Amino acid sequence: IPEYVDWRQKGAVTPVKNQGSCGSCWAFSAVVTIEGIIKIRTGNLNEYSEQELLDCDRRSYGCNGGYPWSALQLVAQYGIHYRNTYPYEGVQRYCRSREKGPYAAKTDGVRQVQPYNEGALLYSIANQPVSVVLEAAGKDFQLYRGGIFVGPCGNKVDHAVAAVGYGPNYILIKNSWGTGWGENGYIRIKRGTGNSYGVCGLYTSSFYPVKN
Ligand SMILES: *[C@@H](C(=O)O)[C@H](O)C(=O)N[C@@H](CC(C)C)C(=O)NCCC(C)C
Repeated sequence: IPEYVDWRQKGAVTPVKNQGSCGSCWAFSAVVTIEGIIKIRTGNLNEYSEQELLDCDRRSYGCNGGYPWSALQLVAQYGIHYRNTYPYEGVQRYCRSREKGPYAAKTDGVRQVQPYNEGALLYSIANQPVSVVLEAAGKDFQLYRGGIFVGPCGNKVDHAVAAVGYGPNYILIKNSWGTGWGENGYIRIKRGTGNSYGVCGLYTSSFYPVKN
């Protein structure tokens, strides 16, 4: 795999979003990976619906958190609408998939990256954007304004984000706290520090859609 991977350069990443005060990061994270894999496999870059996963993923808890795995599993089971057809409201509402017409995209499953393994994460990212979790509760992370982020931060993962690239000393993360945070909405987190958890537990739980 290359030394640098940036899915934004390859046209596989939609504008950065802001999840607002709703703990829908899991769905935002899941949606980045879906948009990515559809671009890679179809050539088309579309925005897909976070709101639809928020409303319809019944393993998750809407605005009270949830699981990027289960959201990815839903899109492999049912599919996902375009964001335009099922726009984000920042509140969980009743599930409207059926009422919005045929799904706009569908994947063929969900694979987990072997956890606590930097290489395996990097091999996934080299193939497509990946959903990852990390510890975001620290002020250093909340107050991040640029540069390769090295912490301080523990490994108590509580936030779902999407890894859309990497380089020799970092993994490139797309956050869902709007453009006004980090590096135009992104963070570069240090890698290759020998911590099996990864900086901010970045190697805790990583998933990605499968599309044939
Ligand atoms: C994340 C956010 O920053 O909006 C949101 O709070 C969330 O879904 N967090 C989850 C992280 C795991 C996927 C690692 C989470 O805590 N999920 C568990 C669901 C309940 C909160 C128990």
